[PDB]
Amino acid sequence: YITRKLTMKPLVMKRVSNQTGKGKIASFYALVVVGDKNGMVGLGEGKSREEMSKAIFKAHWDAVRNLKEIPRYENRTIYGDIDFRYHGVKLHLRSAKPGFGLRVNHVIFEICECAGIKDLSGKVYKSRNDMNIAKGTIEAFTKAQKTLDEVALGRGKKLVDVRKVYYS
Amino acid sequence: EKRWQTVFKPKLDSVIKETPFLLQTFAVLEKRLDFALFRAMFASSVRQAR
Amino acid sequence: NCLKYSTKCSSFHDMDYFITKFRDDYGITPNKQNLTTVIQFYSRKEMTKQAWNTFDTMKFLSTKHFPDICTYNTMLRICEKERNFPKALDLFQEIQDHNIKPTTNTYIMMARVLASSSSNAVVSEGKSDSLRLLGWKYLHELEDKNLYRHKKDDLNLFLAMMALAAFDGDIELSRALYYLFIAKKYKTLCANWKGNILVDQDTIWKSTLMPEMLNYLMLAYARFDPRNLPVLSGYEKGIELRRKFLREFDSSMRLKFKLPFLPISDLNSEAQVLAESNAIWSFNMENGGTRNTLTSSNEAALEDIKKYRQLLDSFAQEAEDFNEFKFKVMYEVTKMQRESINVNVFNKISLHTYLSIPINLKQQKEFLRRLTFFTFQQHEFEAVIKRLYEGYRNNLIMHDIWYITCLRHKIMMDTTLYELVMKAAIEFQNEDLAKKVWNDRGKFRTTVPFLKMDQRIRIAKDQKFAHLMVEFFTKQGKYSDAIAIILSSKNRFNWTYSMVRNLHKALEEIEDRNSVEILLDVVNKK
Amino acid sequence: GKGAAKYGFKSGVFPTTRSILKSPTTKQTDIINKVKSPKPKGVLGIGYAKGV
Amino acid sequence: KYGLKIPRVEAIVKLVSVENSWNRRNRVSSDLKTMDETLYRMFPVFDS
Amino acid sequence: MSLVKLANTCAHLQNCSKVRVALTSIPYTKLQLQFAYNLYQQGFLSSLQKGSTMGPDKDFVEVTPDNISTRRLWVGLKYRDNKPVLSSCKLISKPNSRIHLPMEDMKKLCSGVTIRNIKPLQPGELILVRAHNNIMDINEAISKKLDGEVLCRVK
Amino acid sequence: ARQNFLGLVVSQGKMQKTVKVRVETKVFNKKINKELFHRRDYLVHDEGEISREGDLVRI
RNA sequence: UUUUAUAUAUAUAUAAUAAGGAAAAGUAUUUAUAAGAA
Repeated sequence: YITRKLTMKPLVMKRVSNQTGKGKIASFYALVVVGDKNGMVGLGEGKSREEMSKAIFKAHWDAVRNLKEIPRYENRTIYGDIDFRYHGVKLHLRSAKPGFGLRVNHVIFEICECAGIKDLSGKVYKSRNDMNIAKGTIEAFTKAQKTLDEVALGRGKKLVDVRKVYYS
Repeated sequence: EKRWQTVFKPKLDSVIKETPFLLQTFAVLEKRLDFALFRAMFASSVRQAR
Repeated sequence: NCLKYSTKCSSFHDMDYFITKFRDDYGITPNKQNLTTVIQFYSRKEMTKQAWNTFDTMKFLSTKHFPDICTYNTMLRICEKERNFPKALDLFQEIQDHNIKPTTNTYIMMARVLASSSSNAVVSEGKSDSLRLLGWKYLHELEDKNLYRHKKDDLNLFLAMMALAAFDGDIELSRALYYLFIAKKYKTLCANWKGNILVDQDTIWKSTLMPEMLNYLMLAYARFDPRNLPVLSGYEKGIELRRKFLREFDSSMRLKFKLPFLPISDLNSEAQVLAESNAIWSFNMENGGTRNTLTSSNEAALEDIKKYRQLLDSFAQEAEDFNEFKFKVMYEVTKMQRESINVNVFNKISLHTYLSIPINLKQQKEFLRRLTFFTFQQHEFEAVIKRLYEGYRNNLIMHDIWYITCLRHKIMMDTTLYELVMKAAIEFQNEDLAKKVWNDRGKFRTTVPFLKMDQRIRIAKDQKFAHLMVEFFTKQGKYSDAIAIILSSKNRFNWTYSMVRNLHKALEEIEDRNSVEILLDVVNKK
Repeated sequence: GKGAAKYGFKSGVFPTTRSILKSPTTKQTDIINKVKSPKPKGVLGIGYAKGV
Repeated sequence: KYGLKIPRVEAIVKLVSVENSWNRRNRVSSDLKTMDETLYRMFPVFDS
Repeated sequence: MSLVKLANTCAHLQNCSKVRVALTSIPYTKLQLQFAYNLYQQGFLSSLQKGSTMGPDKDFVEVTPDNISTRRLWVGLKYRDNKPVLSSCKLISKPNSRIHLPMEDMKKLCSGVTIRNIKPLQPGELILVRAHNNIMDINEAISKKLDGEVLCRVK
Repeated sequence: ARQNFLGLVVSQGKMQKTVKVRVETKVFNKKINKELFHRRDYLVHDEGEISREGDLVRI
């Protein structure tokens, strides 16, 4: 299941130094996202001294471990707007009409492509770090999103009642 | 290219499997006469239809 | 006590008199118990909104007035009646939150609410199997602890189980439960009957046959799908419960009184299902065999024809006017039906389920035989009585006498039964049946039972029939006539997209942009 | 182009259509009733008060 | 009746009208018939 | 009718939800009472009770100017599946900038357009509008063709 | 009809047969998105000198 | 809780007593759309 269905895309690939007394030691950080495009996604991180390949390797395993189900509306978009603050990134994301593109920041684009979020429009305010953007994106996707079924049951209402009325 | 940009329609049209909404990116061209000839197999190319 | 009896007689005026009397002359306002009784009143009159308002006030006024587990059970009953399972679940969570202690009735009522909610995909929101499962889980949680029991709760528990058995199409469990209930009721009554068993056999069987069990069993029959798998099959507690009940039923059959259940654990074919449906229906109509009405002979036919000839031709002259002669015939036929067969098991509801069995099972012949044998059209009866009126006042006559005689076997065709036969026509795609039924409905509009009803109910039922006709012409592929029916009555009926979704889909398949546009304009002009 | 959206997406102005009768006709009773109705004076008033 | 769309049906009627006229005048040529028969056999045939 | 008191109530409900308190209290004013009733009818609040500052009322008490100062409305909060039903509560119409919308702009807001920099209605959301001193759901306000002031947004 | 405003008298007696009336109107400020009031002082004719500071009047 | 009973000085302390149980089948148009990089 895991290899054939999950798709891996590197999001961050960089060199971070830890200057020790003898000299500058340089290691490789990699941040990746694995998603089946069908409502399951996860993020992974890896750190390797000798070659980035090992960093991406451990990142792939870590992403596989943290693979989690993601709420989705019609299997194409978020249930409602998500306004989320994560360690200095402000993500404002909006659900969209069918056929709407992924008109978002690129990091969010790969995350949505991996997780099967077809439709979204969003803006990133305050800091624009890709690392924090990705972490906050997944967190706001899973914590900050509530399914209409769950909302209705928590309110003890039928889906017909909670569903919005059509106006024109 | 600067003509295709003007011709390009940012708003598309759509009337269990998944609808491939964004394959309709170039559906606007399908109503041009030369494209209609090529799709009707009345020419071996769009340039030949032209 | 005043409100208790007023509820039991369903007298709204008496409620107003007693409450106003106490408030005006005595300074007495309803407490928690009286307000719970008022909620039960509102539930009796099917006034759900007022019941919820009263419940809110009980919470609002004071902690003494605050609802307890009894009022919560009543509110769960209201949820059952409205098939509102999210509110029932939320309420159960409230009883847990407010630290109120559940009772046996709370679990049984929750199980019944879930069973009723799981009837259709529409009312169940597409979680029907899950809801039946959750009702079973609530019954298990009941089985865990002693709680507080009530003399009636046991009966309800059986019904609750049967509900979960009936809506899932589990014939074998429904049969087992029906047999066990009837057997225990019969043995308990016979063991505790003051008189001799033989003479009072009629009363014993009338007490034994609870129409609710029959209706639930016939619902279990109607929802038969051979490819279905019971929800109770999967679980270990569920499979153990199923095994225990089926073993008990088997042993009881292996070991007086007899029931016509076929000698098989399960019915695997539609034909056997029809056979058992006819068997149990006939047994109930006969009061368990005490009344020998359904069995017939040409001797009995001729003698009864002679007797009703004498009776009716004598009564014809005596009546002052044709209206009074109709009143006498009505009284005679009505009392005759009750003496003939038990009133309770024979009614619109059980008949609706019984006729619904073949429709789901897809046999036309059995459905039409049952409809003809157990139903009569009102206008036909009135015409027959007019014919016999002119005949006596001033083989067809033998036919009319036999008709008035066989009315003991029949119930009038109400709007709901006509709509059921329309559903049968849709399912079987019989144009002749559809034409016959919308002729008979048009005639029935003239007869006095239809005009007795209120105008809004008449218009709602006519809108339902128009929608059924639209569905029939849609499935037959005659789209133009469906659009014609919609267009002709656009003003008289409020047409919603929920009604015309089938038509809109089937028009869009062929891309009739003109017809789609006109239909959508009719619906959405608003 | 944006402002035209306010007017049905119409670019360009016709001259304002003139009135054949510049003042209300006698048969048009309602305007006469409003004109000869009691004039309101108060918080929302149209004329000088009695003693003013 | 035939599981087709209305606009396709109308196009079929118009094209068969043109085909009728051409057949009446025999404007169709042997090369055209050969191309028609060739192209007809390159595509799956619709079933009613 | 203070938007200040209503804002204080909104923040109080938010805080009470975040620390997971079952029962709390709010001022006993008709604006607060109508607010609590509309939240309760929509399933956000478990129950409403009358009471004093000390707690809910044991027996029924008449409301008079003598006891009005200490009267309180005790609202019970719902927590389902380890989450708060009344997750968040906001005021759209601040005391500074008050938003009185006509019916057409309420329809636009319910239909997804942003009017007067108000983020439009969301699926699981509730918006309350006060018209002629009666609080009501925005959908009902549109249903009754009532012009009104949009007050708040509870999600 | 003739323009009519509701105002508050501010200065009276400094002039002959003339008063100053503070008039308040409502206007939508798009920039701050607020229905805010605007003030202006009208020189108004007082004949009969029946005006005093602090009177609510219609001009 | 409420109602009464005894006792004591309309009230107080004690004892007993509690009316809220209902069962039924069938009955789309969702809209406006804001991306960042070095």
